[PDB]
Amino acid sequence: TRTYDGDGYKKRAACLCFRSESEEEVLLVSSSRHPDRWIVPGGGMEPEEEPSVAAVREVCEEAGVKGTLGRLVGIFENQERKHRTYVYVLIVTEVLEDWEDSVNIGRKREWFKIEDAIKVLQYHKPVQASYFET
Ligand SMILES: O=P(O)(O)O[C@@H]1[C@@H](OP(=O)(O)O)[C@@H](OP(=O)(O)O)[C@@H](OP(=O)(O)OP(=O)(O)O)[C@H](OP(=O)(O)O)[C@H]1OP(=O)(O)O
Ligand SMILES: [Cl-]
Ligand SMILES: [Cl-]
Ligand SMILES: [F-]
Ligand SMILES: [Mg+2]
Ligand SMILES: [Mg+2]
Ligand SMILES: [Mg+2]
Repeated sequence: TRTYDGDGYKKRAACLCFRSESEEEVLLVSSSRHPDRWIVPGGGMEPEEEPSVAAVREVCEEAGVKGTLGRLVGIFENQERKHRTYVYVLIVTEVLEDWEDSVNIGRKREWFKIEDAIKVLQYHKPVQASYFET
């Protein structure tokens, strides 16, 4: 069930999943519709779901990782697609081998240096590239 803010924007949550507290390498996942493209793992908030809870759940489902939830980086609008995403830091402490989206849709995951994550996100996901702006 998709949820919406009062202005009709779809409610989403995502994490920047870092390998360590140095926040130098981030985990991206493949697009479902276009597997040759990279995205930041995230998705729709459920009814009455706290954004931090949705972020952690979506990262588990799409990236198959768990870790220590850190700060809210910010709330990011995509005007073109009419969605609003809460973006958190997550420091990865558990990497699971057979996760929901790997089993169900063959979703891939890969570590990127921050500069390279920004580069691969720019063309199709410029708002996601902006999550790393600080
Ligand atoms: O079709 P796009 O390229 O506009 O993006 C797709 C994106 O596909 P992707 O970014 O993977 O190409 C999906 O993401 P996902 O299939 O990788 O999960 C994403 O879904 P979402 O991440 O908001 O939703 P859920 O993760 O499932 O909760 C949205 O799909 P949905 O809203 O039909 O569930 C999104 O569509 P819009 O909200 O219209 O932008
Ligand atoms: Cl790191
Ligand atoms: Cl986006
Ligand atoms: F999902
Ligand atoms: Mg999802
Ligand atoms: Mg998603
Ligand atoms: Mg979802």
